[PDB]
Amino acid sequence: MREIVHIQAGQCGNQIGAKFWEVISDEHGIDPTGSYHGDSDLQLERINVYYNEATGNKYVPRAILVDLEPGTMDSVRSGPFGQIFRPDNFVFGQSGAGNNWAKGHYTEGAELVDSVLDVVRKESESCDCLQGFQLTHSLGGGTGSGMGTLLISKIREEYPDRIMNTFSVMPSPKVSDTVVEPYNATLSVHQLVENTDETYCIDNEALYDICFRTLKLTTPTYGDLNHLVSATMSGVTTCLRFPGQLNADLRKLAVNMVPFPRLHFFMPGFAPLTSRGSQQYRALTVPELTQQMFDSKNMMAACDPRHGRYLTVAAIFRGRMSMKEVDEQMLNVQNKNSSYFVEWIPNNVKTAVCDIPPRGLKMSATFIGNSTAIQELFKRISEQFTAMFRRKAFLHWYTGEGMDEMEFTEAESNMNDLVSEYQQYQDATA
Amino acid sequence: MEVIELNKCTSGQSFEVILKPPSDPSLEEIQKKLEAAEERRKYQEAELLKHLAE
Amino acid sequence: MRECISIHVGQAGVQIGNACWELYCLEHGIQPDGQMPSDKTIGGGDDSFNTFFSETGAGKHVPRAVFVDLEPTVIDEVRTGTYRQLFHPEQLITGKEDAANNYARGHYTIGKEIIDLVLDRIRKLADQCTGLQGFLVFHSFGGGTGSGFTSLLMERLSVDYGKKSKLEFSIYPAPQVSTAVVEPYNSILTTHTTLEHSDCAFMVDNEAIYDICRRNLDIERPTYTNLNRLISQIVSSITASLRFDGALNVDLTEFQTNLVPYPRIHFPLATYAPVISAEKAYHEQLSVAEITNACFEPANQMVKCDPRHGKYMACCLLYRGDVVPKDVNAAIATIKTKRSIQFVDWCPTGFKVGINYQPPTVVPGGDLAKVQRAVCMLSNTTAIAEAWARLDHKFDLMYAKRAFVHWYVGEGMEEGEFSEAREDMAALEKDYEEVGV
Amino acid sequence: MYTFVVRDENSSVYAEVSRLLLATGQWKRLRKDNPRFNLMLGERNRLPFGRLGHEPGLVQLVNYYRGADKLCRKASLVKLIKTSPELSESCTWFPESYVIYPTDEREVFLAAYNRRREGGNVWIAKSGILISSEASELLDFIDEVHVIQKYLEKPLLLEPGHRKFDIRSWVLVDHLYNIYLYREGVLRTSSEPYNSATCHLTNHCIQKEYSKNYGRYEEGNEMFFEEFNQYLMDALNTTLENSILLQIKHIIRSCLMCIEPAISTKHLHYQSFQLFGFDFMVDEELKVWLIEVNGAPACAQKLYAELCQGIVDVAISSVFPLASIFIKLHH
Ligand SMILES: CC[C@H](C)[C@@H]([C@@H](CC(=O)N1CCC[C@H]1[C@H](OC)[C@@H](C)C(=O)N[C@H](C)[C@@H](O)c1ccccc1)OC)N(C)C(=O)[C@@H](NC(=O)[C@@H](NC)C(C)C)C(C)C
Ligand SMILES: Nc1nc2c(ncn2[C@@H]2O[C@H](COP(=O)(O)OP(=O)(O)OP(=O)(O)O)[C@@H](O)[C@H]2O)c(=O)[nH]1
Ligand SMILES: Nc1ncnc2c1ncn2[C@@H]1O[C@H](COP(=O)(O)OP(=O)(O)CP(=O)(O)O)[C@@H](O)[C@H]1O
Ligand SMILES: Nc1nc2c(ncn2[C@@H]2O[C@H](COP(=O)(O)OP(=O)(O)O)[C@@H](O)[C@H]2O)c(=O)[nH]1
Ligand SMILES: [Ca+2]
Ligand SMILES: [Mg+2]
Ligand SMILES: [Mg+2]
Ligand SMILES: [Mg+2]
Repeated sequence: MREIVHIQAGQCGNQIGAKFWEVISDEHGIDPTGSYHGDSDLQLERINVYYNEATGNKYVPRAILVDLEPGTMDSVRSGPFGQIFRPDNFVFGQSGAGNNWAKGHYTEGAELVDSVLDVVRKESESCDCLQGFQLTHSLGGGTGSGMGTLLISKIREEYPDRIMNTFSVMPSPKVSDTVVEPYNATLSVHQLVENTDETYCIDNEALYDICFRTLKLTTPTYGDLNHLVSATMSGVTTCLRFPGQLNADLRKLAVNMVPFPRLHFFMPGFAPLTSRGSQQYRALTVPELTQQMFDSKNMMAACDPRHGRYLTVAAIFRGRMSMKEVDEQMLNVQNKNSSYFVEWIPNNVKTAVCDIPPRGLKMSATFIGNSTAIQELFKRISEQFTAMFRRKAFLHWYTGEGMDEMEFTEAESNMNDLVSEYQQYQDATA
Repeated sequence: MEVIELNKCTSGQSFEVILKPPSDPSLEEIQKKLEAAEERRKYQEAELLKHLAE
Repeated sequence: MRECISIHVGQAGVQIGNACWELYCLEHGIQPDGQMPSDKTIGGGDDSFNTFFSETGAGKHVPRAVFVDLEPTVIDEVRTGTYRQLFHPEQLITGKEDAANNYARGHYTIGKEIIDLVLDRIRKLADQCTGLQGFLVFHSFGGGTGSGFTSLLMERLSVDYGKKSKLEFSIYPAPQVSTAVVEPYNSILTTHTTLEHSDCAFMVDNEAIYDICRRNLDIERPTYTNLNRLISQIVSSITASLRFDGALNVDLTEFQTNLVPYPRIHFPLATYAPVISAEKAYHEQLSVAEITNACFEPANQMVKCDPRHGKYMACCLLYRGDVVPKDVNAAIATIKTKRSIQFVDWCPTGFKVGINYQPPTVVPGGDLAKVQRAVCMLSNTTAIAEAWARLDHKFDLMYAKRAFVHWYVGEGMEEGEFSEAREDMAALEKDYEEVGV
Repeated sequence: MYTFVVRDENSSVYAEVSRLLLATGQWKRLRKDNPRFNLMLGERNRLPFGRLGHEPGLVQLVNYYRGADKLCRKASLVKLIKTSPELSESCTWFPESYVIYPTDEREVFLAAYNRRREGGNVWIAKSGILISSEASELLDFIDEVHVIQKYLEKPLLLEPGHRKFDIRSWVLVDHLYNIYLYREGVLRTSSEPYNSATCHLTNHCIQKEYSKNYGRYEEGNEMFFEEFNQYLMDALNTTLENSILLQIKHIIRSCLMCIEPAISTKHLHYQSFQLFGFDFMVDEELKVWLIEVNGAPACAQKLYAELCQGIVDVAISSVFPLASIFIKLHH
């Protein structure tokens, strides 16, 4: 009974957050009404990590839904799994954040944040032994990015010894034409470097390219993008949710994955890559899972892992398979590409196997990499940031909310420092 | 090969065979260490909360 | 009769403890019930098996054991398991959140909050002893609780029970089953702090056990359950002399006397044979000569190393089953001509031998076959320092970059403790090389 | 793809083996401290044998035998021959030898030295070397650990030139403890007439430095087996195989079989091979004497290509198959 409290903020945050709860509710045999109807005891053994129990043996997600406008949450409450959420855990404003980090962090979000913290507190108080928090949000908008990071900082102040974990969706001009997203994202990364323990870098650039190139979807939708995100979120939380040895709680994961406190940005990967309703009939072999899960084309961050080195890796295999073959194949990846794993962290790849496959697959594998190649992502954002900032373009939207240019300069400098620190360990020898 | 000190009982026996001859810290100190570490944690937390207050 | 208290710490310590106490019950004829029909003395005894079991008025035989874990899942399985009636609740101690594979969290942060409780619970077992001779402590090197809390407990036992011997059974980390990248850090940290408080420590490398299970039990991918059943057989071999009538290693002090001439060099190598698959349809029973010769094969050691390239300080042979001294001596004579066995100059070249006529007991439905004779060799050889060299090198690689060090400093540990522990290990390696080369 | 690391940069033999391995395309060379290797070409000293064979999913092979130094150090070899019943105090192919410490077998050496004078008593002190009949002088030289060995007063002398030589044989011992004697040996010759009273040391360096006649009879004072066999036939009516090689093979086998229980990696978690250079003197009567064993030999220039290829074929590819120049000394 090591509870996690889940928060989802802004449009993107609530969209992928709601999909996460649909996907893992089905895995745990919980229906849209909160009733359990599964066939395995494995489903319920750690159900309390993400669910509260009610009377009638109802299971309620330990989830808080936040937004500065009502639209997406109205959508969620009218979705399939809308009823499953605790009605008092819907916390929303009317003003919106207008894709503006300053509105989310300093003005509009500040008016709403105490209400949110009140709900967070009610959930935390109910916990036998709270582990920490997970937040879903995008970095490119205003609410998830600005108010999301505001929340992270306030939660850290009230719960300074708990783990803070985020699923953070990075903007890409391949998916959004909103010009200020690199500003919002850079301001947010500055916050994440300081205040989270673990951040999964979910890159819309990678998501779009997987859909277009690999899944051959000529007009990718957010539904298609979020299908990849919810598969990934299911895979990377598997060790938290089912009986197991490795990375079985947020703190043990962090101690295995984070060798230096600022370098806590992870590149997730998944195999097999599927589109919604592709419904494929051949299971992958263990060698296939292993090859594909490490492939650049299967990464959810648009970074070439061959351009960097792995500091640490977690791999999670799901389904009925030979654990002997899993061990053999995992050893083969490392022994065949040993130069890509830093030699000064011995045995830095850990493997978990869970018997329960995700819905629709017999076999799957999820990859979590702490790779120095993630610098490519931050460099991409930094270049977009500087192209505008050198001319102070669009800054009036932010200074109108009380921000000074100095705050932008500090955020930029901190992210460029982060990039340089990755490069440092990339070039480091034993 | 010399056998010595053969001891027997209903449960078993034992013997020795020679092939060749030859040729602190107080309770107080512990408590202090645990408290010094606790104070360092508390100091580091205090610095964090100060930073968050700024 | 002098009592021994077993203390099981962290997941590895607890689960190995489960396996051992199950085996002890089978060997002594004690039911999960806690009842022992063969014990004709009701409510109290002076017998050798009373070293490990106390008695209730109703004739329940209760392990002189404490289980400690900072998290409740594993000890919860003992509580609700087969042998739930065996232990009383005050023997099973749990916390709410664990040490997260962090020595500093186990030793400083959480250990501070639970050490006095554990000691009070140990004190209660000690109060039921007429002649407590000391402690047997089971733990991993790699876990945060196994490493960090154990070393705190060992320091405090030296204070509260200064006269009493302390033996360890320690699980040395192996990547094939390990769950943390920082296990080398935890290993060096706990060895440094425990070294002065332990009189004799039996290290078991999970790698060695893992491979024995693969090679000899034909287990494709060994589980902790497979590993622990094999370990419990080795542990039972070693503690048999405390639990049965005999004249060798009859109390804890004799382990140090017989195996440990130099106090810091207190890590004897265990080697065990034969390990045979219960699934093997046809099996030829191995002679005294064959199982004794097997004791000098690295493939059968609890730690893989090469004793041909070190020196011996002591050697004990512990037989179970159909064995007589004449056959042991013939086997030894032969082995000495064939094998590289060099003792240090200041030690006699020889073996202490114990024979218990009851063949090893195996758990019904386990992996091991019943054999008519088995042997555990305990040798203090300088070759076991290969394991310290391996561990120290991994430590050096990470520590040079200060990788993961902030997790320890964040729990209030000073960075200087890393280098102090590492210096101690450097000196230890130096001690071995002086004795052995 | 197989992987290897290189930890002795000063090795001419394994530089070539390394070059050969890469040329196969099926071997990749890792950074020296990457632990995920199949093959280690190790350092000459304090090779970390204790770290080998603990890598899941890798078969690991190293180009040295732990413990082979007992054969390959002067003092250890002496002690090894005296105290091994397989070799024994009575062993007829190794010159009388004693271990002496400066500032120990000193007494024993004198005990038999006094025997020698009443009633040929030349000896040699090895660590710079000193040949002398004065025992007293030799002991002084040592003082300011050595072996004192009976100096072969009656060497076989090559003609024309009246010059002494020594024979180097290359021996490869694989992971199965198969003993392979390389077909080709070399005679390291003195280019000076042997003077009973530069000309006593067949050392290649010494000849080049101190000999006016370096290179006149043969290229770089090296005579190879084909020529030497022809010389033996013409001058002595016999062959290299019969007069000398039979003894050489006997000695190599005796030494390595002696040490086998101590250094064999047959049931070990890592495997070893090693290349040895055995050095022999032969006397007037065509009796062969062992001088020493080298644990890290170089090779003769024109034999590098063949020998190193042989190492890859026999010692490496035997363990790591890809996708004879040796005589097997059968036990
Ligand atoms: C590549 C950028 C996104 C992904 C696509 C997508 C938006 C979408 O999926 N949208 C707009 C909310 C509605 C949603 C989809 O309908 C189209 C529904 C079916 C859906 O996927 N709904 C999912 C299941 C739902 O959970 C959901 C998720 C997020 C938001 C709302 C609702 O429509 C093709 N967009 C803007 C586009 O393709 C637009 N093109 C561009 O913006 C181009 N630049 C002009 C580039 C960036 C591609 C065209 C519409 C002009
Ligand atoms: N042989 C054996 N080894 C084990 C077992 N359980 C864990 N280990 C090993 O112990 C090390 C991990 O330490 P654990 O004992 O699980 O950790 P813990 O002491 O519970 O410490 P925290 O969980 O960090 O509080 C790894 O090397 C594991 O391979 C077991 O049942 N048997
Ligand atoms: N007992 C002996 N009788 C006669 N000559 C001897 C001898 N011992 C050594 N020599 C001569 O001395 C030379 C060098 O001796 P030695 O082999 O001990 O030196 P070394 O080992 O340093 C060179 P390498 O390693 O290449 O053989 C030999 O070539 C041999 O001719
Ligand atoms: N992958 C994904 N990205 C989204 C989704 N909705 C919005 N985004 C992205 O999020 C960024 C805009 O932030 P958004 O969450 O809409 O703003 P907020 O409501 O102010 O937090 C842009 O980069 C969008 O491309 C979604 O459902 N899935
Ligand atoms: Ca009794
Ligand atoms: Mg939007
Ligand atoms: Mg634990
Ligand atoms: Mg030499």
